[PDB]
Amino acid sequence: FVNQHLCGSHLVEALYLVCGERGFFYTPKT
Amino acid sequence: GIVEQCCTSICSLYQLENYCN
Repeated sequence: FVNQHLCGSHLVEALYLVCGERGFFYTPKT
Repeated sequence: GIVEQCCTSICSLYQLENYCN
């Protein structure tokens, strides 16, 4: 329950969650 | 790819680092 696979929009989430100020660029194709 | 795996396969935190500029 620490590590689950986030699918759909919420995949972007685990990043912005860890991302913070550095932020991320999400890529659905590549 | 790195983004697509997290759903059916697994995401890596250091890859989370990678998604992040």
